[PDB]
Amino acid sequence: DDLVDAEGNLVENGGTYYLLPHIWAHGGGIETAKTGNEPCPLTVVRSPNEVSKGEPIRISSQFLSLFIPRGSLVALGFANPPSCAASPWFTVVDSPQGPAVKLSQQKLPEKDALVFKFEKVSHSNIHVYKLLYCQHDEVKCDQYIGIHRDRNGNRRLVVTEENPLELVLLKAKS
Ligand code: NI
Repeated sequence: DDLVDAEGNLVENGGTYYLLPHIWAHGGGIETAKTGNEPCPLTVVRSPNEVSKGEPIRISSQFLSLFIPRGSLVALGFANPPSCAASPWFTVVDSPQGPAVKLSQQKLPEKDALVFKFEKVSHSNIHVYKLLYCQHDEVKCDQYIGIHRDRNGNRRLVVTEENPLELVLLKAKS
């Protein structure tokens, strides 16, 4: 069995999807934002706008198959990233708020541009998925990407303990 998008159809490996929440009341899709002294928007964050599908995210399995297997690792990159970013792939860097989800200004190695994994959420007509962060075990997926709203309203994506993200993947019109 593989990952299913928010309409029942199999998630197409490499395709573009909007990562929206289970409950639309929780917010909108995932986009970018300029936090810190970033020269541009390099912080992956959720949209405060309940009607915003957000940026279409590209999901690329670790397998070169047509579909993405259930426990497969996946790279997640913005279809239309910001100019300043070297590559369009989400990545995980350390920070005070813990591991944070950000875009990089210089190229990224495979071991960094391939650290996420989707996990099904049991009882739901529609397939919902939590987002895991897998790290270097000299791989271990046992960290859940969640939200952390910073003092400026930014609902950043950062590994958290409570309230992990629960997403539905809606195919984005190419
Ligand atoms: Ni803060």
